Amino acid sequence: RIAGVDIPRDKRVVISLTYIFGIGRTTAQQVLKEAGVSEDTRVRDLTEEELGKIRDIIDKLKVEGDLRREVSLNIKRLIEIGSYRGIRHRRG
Amino acid sequence: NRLKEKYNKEIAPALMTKFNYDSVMQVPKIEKIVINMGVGDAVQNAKAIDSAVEELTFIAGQKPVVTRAKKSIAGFRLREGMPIGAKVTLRGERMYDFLDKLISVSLPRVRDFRGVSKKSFDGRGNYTLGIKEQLIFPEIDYDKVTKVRGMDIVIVTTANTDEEARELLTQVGMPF
Amino acid sequence: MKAGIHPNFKKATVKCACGNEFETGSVKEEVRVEICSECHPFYTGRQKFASADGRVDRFNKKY
Amino acid sequence: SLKKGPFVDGHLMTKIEKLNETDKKQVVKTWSRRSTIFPQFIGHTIAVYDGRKHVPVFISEDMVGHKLGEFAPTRTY
RNA sequence: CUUAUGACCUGGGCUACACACGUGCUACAAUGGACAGAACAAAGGGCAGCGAAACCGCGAGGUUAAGCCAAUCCCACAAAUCUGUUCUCAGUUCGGAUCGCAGUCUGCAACUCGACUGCGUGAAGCUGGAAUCGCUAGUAAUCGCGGAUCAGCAUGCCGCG
Repeated sequence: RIAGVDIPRDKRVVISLTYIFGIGRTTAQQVLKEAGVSEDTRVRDLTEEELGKIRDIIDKLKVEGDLRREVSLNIKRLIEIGSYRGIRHRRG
Repeated sequence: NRLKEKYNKEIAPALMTKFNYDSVMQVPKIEKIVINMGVGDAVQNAKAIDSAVEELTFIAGQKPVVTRAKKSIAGFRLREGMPIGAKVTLRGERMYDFLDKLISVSLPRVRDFRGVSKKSFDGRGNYTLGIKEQLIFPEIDYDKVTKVRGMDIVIVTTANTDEEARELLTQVGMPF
Repeated sequence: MKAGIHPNFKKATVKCACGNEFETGSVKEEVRVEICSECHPFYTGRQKFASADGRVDRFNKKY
Repeated sequence: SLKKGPFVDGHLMTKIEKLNETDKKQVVKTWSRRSTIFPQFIGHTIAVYDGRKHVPVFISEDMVGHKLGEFAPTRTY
């Protein structure tokens, strides 16, 4: 898929894109505005042009693949450095 | 083809000259690739045995075997002769096509693929995996995919040492 | 090869969104793909985006 | 503090400057848990008064983004 | 009791929870969720205080500053509600708690220790056991508004519609 994760085919593009971690409401709407799709369309009914548009937009922007690692790195850092905040994190 | 000529013309001569073998066919060769499914979850889902059998036929036309328990176990609620997992042996153009498909789609399709395990060399010269996702490459029909458990793949080579097997795999394109 | 126990193998042209074409004997007559080997950044050597974002923190002393 | 600048106590900053002008040396005791960690704090094994004792803590690079109280617990159990 | 059961100061605790129970708020959705347009308020406060208007910023808010010791000016464009677009019965376009990051109000400093905003997720939860509570008219239910305590802190209090 666009971000390597399947999206609902029977839903609007706006909310279909939200199922990707890191890409929420504002990010999805901004990507749709950049792509020029009007935000009212089915994802099962699209063409290669606007598909590749969103694909390259996502590849240029941040993705779950990077966020999953960045958040984990930050968490491990703030846990290892002491950081009573990090202590609470480890405690859960 | 697209792999046999590449091998015979780049991997064999280069590796032979690199390792200073005393004969032409002394170069290590990939004998076969065995794919296994491992599951005894069939105990709780008798139809689970059907799963990964229709998927394996699409992954490779070679129909898998319904391997059966060679020994019973109470901890797993097992009895000798009950079906557990599936087996497939690719030898010939099938293994070449499987390697091509894998390298071209499966590894690049994985979301978080980076620096595959270096550990999973046998010591002996074989290389061993358990893909944990059942929808790695396109022939698995994401829509029809219901269960998510991937496949064991076992690469077997005539290499006498792990070092030469590593070199062969890297020259073939294994992104270590 | 047994008779009829296996599906018919067919040569197909594996396609990619970036334009790379690969050929492999597959059940499907054609296979559409989005990320091929070269398309995946790991195969592109040191990826630009990753090599650019992989820098360590500097305490954010810009301000 | 958002744009007024980072935060630190004057006496603690003067102590750290005196200790860093020549070479990092023995612990710098202080009761200023409020102070925020700066790059200058690196290498100095500062001590924090948790209420009944001083806990010496070696401030590494990544500590700049936290306060001394984050490393000076107070409650007991 | 008294060179201490009195007094000064830094920090901590008063805010810890395998727990149980009173009171209140939010939820489990189609009388609904999100977006576009529109109307009506009643009471109270303002001098180191209240602060129009303009600009900046998605935002909480920041800068210049009019006016007001007040039936003048401001706080302060009430929301429910209505007319439309849209989704569709699902742990969901329900709920936003816990949560990571980035910021805003204040203040020497929100780290033990406020609130608020954006980002990305999102569970518990789909009506809840004995039993129990308030309510006879502008009452019940329910939607907003202002003040006390206050540098900065309200689901509680006082009242108003």
